[PDB]
Amino acid sequence: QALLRILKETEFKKIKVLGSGAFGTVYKGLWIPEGEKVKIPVAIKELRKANKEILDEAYVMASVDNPHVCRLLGICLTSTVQLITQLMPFGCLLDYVREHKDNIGSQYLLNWCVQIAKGMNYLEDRRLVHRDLAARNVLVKTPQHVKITDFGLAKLLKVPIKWMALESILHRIYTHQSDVWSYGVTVWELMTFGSKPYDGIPASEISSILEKGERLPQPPICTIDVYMIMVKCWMIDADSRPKFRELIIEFSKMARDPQRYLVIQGDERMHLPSPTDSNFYRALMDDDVVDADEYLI
Ligand SMILES: O=C(NCCO)C1=Cc2c(ncnc2Nc2ccc(Oc3cccc4sccc34)c(Cl)c2)NCC1
Repeated sequence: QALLRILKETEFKKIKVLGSGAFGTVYKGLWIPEGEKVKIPVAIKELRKANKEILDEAYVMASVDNPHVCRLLGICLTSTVQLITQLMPFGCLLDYVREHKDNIGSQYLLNWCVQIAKGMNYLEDRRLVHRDLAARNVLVKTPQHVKITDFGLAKLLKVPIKWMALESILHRIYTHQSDVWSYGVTVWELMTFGSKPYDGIPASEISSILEKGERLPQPPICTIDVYMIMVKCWMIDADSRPKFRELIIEFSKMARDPQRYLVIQGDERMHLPSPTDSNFYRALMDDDVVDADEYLI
């Protein structure tokens, strides 16, 4: 009945590798809670500080209950920290926009911006600073529903400089308003269909570029209205950046008339692959299995 489930190593199995990261390696697997006689598709992140402290922070992660934020289902502490969460079968949003560029309309892009802002506003209510918001850390539950993950790992434990607010880079200051800067960069990644920010420019030169007033360029599909939101997220004065509550309102307004705000050739006729069409979905999910959501009822 624990909010943060403590799992035995026998209660889960890593089936295949999904990918690596600075923080750890993520696997596709199965959660088989002892005696409960059910198999639940999970991702398991094995990370590269006393136990009670790891548990304390993880509890806040298991506490999050919002449709736009991944929830930590369980933890296993051995020689390693392993985190267990519901498997998101469509992958991360960065890979998703790169792969489906020719079939992503304005409605989808703006709705994802709303969803991410709603999840971040929830984290702010939870007093949980993300520290690593980026398109790679937003997962696709369905094409019409994305969720934020990988929040607070940075605390629990190579810095992602090109997503960081200038005050984080210069003074290790991390707040919800530095998360707003990272939100700006994440939105830029979506609107460019997954371009790499400041491509070519060495990480060591980023703080000077920002101090000189240089910023990521206007994406070609963006009207000035949308680009101005991004630019406000990157103001030097953190208190002057939009708040997540204001971003929800603004992108929600835009999402009601999406073609006024994003200019996409053939916007009218775009359609995304279903579960049974998706290569990525099929790759992961290929028997007698129960969705975490259905189990968690
Ligand atoms: O390919 C992938 N990533 C590898 C590198 O590319 C994908 C991974 C992928 C996934 N579904 C589900 N979680 C995933 N990752 C992931 C990400 C983070 C995790 O831990 C946390 C850390 C901090 C806060 C919180 S809150 C819930 C979990 C969690 C855990 Cl446990 C898995 N589906 C496929 C996409």
